[PDB]
Amino acid sequence: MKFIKYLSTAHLNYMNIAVYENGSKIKARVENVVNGKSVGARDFDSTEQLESWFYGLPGSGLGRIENAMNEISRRENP
Amino acid sequence: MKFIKYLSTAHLNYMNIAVYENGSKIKARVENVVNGKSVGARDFDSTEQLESWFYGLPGSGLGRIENAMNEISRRENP
Amino acid sequence: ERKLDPSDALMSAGAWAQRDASQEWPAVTVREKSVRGTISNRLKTKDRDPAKLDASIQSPNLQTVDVANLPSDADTLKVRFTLRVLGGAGTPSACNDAAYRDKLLQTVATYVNDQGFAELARRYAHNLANARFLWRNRVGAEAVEVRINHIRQGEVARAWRFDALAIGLRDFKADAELDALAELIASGLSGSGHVLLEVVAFARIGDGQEVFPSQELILDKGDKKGQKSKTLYSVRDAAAIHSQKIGNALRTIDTWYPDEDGLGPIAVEPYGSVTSQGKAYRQPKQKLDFYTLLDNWVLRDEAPAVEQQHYVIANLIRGGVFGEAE
Amino acid sequence: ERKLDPSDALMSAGAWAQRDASQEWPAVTVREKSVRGTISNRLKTKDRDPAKLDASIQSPNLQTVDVANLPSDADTLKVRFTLRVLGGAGTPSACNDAAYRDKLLQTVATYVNDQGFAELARRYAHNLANARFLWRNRVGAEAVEVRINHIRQGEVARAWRFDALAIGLRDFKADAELDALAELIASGLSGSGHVLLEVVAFARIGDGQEVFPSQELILDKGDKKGQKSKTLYSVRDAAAIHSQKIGNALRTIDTWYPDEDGLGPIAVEPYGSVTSQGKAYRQPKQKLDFYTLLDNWVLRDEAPAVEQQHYVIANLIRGGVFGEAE
RNA sequence: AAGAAAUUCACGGCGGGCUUGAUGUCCGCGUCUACCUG
Repeated sequence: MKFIKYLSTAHLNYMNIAVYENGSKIKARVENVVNGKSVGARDFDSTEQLESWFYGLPGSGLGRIENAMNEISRRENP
Repeated sequence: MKFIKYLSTAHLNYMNIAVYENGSKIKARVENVVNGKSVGARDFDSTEQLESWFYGLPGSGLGRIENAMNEISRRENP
Repeated sequence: ERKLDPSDALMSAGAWAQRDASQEWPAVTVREKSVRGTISNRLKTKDRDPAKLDASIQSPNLQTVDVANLPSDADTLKVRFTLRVLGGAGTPSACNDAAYRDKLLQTVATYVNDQGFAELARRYAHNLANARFLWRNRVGAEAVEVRINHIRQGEVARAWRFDALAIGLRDFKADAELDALAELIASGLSGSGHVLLEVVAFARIGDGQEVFPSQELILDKGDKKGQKSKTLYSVRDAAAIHSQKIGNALRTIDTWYPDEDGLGPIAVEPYGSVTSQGKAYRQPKQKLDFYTLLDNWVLRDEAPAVEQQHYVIANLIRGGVFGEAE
Repeated sequence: ERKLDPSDALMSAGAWAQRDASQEWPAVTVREKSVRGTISNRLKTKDRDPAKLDASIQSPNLQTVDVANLPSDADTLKVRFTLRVLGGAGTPSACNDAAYRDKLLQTVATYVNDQGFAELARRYAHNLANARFLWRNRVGAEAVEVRINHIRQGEVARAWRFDALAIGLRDFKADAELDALAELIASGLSGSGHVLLEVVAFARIGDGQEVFPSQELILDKGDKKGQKSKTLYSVRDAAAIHSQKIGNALRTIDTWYPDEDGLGPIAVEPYGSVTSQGKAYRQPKQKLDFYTLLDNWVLRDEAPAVEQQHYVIANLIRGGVFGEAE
């Protein structure tokens, strides 16, 4: 639903962050790129926050994708 | 905060033990003498213990400062 | 139409080897074969504190016992031999081909453009004075970085070899060449004709360099330091790790590239003052400056960002093509 | 009737070993037995800022301090020996049999079909030019991936052994062979007659390869990097782990397969430009492209999806059978 | 008071970076006494 770009060269698990927009919020549905079954997402404000807390996570380079993936998969927001 | 003397001729790392007193306990904040950023401290009883376990660490001379520094920097007490 | 690449990356053509410092005596200059390497020693220091205080908030009992004491650490300082006057720097910089043929092509149309621009700036602008920048500001031995300071005579011997045999054998005296302006030298035009035969894909070229600073006896050096990130706690003694090859003293290739990446006085501010290292954003690491800032238009990342649309840089192209050579 | 398999999977026939780089001198080329391996060294870098910055929302004082500072890090760059000119890559690629006999058979009727298609495309289309793709675009040493760039002469010695004895002993010069078009070579037809004797199940074949790039002295390499996933926090120093065998430098078999999986210029777009790695979805990892997209019909996952029903691909079968060889 | 279970098929990590700069470790010191390699 109103799909946009990824976060920077998945994979490393066949898992991806796969940010895509909603009409008001933006969902960050951590998912595969094969058959399609995701793990837990998180809904929040626009891309301007998405790059902000995405850059606000530790590690360098690919570890930001991975620590972002573990950070979203233990979600609070249903 | 209520600063007292060192432990015996830092450095060897630009790092110091830099014992200084609190109103009840005494903090041993292992730190630089330049800009100021420390590594982990340890809070315990008075100077009478500080020289006791400080002399209770192995090595001779400067190695007591160094092994005391590694002993405080892997701290238990926050 | 014809947007920029999403992820472009170019191979470092005009590559660079490591240096193995090794010490010699003059009139034994020619026989640098059994010349022994220079082991990184371990001096063991003690000092005072020349680093100033932080001026926000203090307690005055700190700084007196701060200054009075001894920061006695060990420092691995590489030192020359006892009875050796000369020096050594053995580096085969080999120049790769393909000045703008990429390594990643996130859009093939941009790759056809950039191959068109190597076709223009390699067809129209001949690389005579280009490689005269990569030679006349790297034969004047900025190769030897801090050890250039007050040499008697720092002689560079850029031998060049097909094979075990070596034909191009050019010899120099790098104290007769400045570091601010490239002056007209015939043999420097031969070597720049040879890097002309390198970057424009004519021959296998690896320039075995043997630089001989003839400074003095047991004096210090400027070998490339390592780091102390999460190793100043297990050892907690050393503070300057002069990096090593197998039993010798390195100059890391990272430092060794702005020996030869120091090309362009084509910056915004200076005229004949500063000849910095030709980089994207032209930033020198010393001065904490940003020559060619974002608000100016002498960026590498505005040279195809304007040239890939509008084809006009006009001879500041060289500081936007040499940003792509390395 | 005769639907596709619910879960099919094929063994990587035409397998591939690891490489152990080890350095040599020419005219000591033949005696590569005691040739020492090349340990992954550890350089230590100080950074710069060549990366472009964002265009959404900024403040122009950030690049003063950022472009000022040094985000310095350690990089484990594998570097050659001091006085060694040659190189080394010892890989026994052994070719398995059974070009389309599966490893999983979620429907046996589809397995009888696919064995019928190896019967057709192995009976009708002879594997002469097929293994001429797996040799004439892998003897021209795409084996050596990034270290192929500007060799003096990268010599490949594909020895072949029954046993401790070795009979098929073919020698080459891989700079005389292109990487865009396979040209007519007699000994390349011998080696492709030998992989003819491999994929069509005739003999035990393990090709001990010994590639000798004769580039230069202490220059860098292109060894296969490891990763820094959840290891850039405990150590937090290295940023490029050149992977190791026991005391040497790998080339991971993962990179080593598209040395030889680079088969087909049978893609949608190019003619004589790009000879990519013959894969399902034909995706190269460099360019972030999808040659043979879903909307085109040059997929591997449309080659039995059409051939298992209608038997017509007509010599694009090779980029739909070599997708099943590996 | 558990007893049996083909987890496997294959898989380009590369791309490029100046670590640097500067330093008093010194000061004293009884190893110690004897003894069948048969």
